[PDB]
Amino acid sequence: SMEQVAMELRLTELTRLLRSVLDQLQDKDPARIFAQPVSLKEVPDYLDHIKHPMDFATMRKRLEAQGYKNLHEFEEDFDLIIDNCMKYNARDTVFYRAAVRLRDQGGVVLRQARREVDSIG
Repeated sequence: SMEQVAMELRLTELTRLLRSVLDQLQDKDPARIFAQPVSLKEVPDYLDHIKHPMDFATMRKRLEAQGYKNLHEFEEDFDLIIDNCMKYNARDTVFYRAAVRLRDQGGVVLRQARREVDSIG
């Protein structure tokens, strides 16, 4: 149907906007702490601690399959990156601190992304 195509075009355009958001957020992680999944070879107990691991590469795979239907879903995954790190790692660590800085800086980007998603529809 033509209605299905129109919904598909909206999903495609959201995907474009989320790709630009994702790029901007990942620039706020210049150390690349959150670039890839925590390795279970290197942190074998990780899944005993963290039930839903997340990282920027995993988000990018989902994004490229047009797997985020709305901004809320995308934000959920970004918050997992931050929140998982702040649980597993202590306050005095470079990891925790990186997460706090990513959260604070990413907040700015996400605030305007929400306006754009609502604005453009």
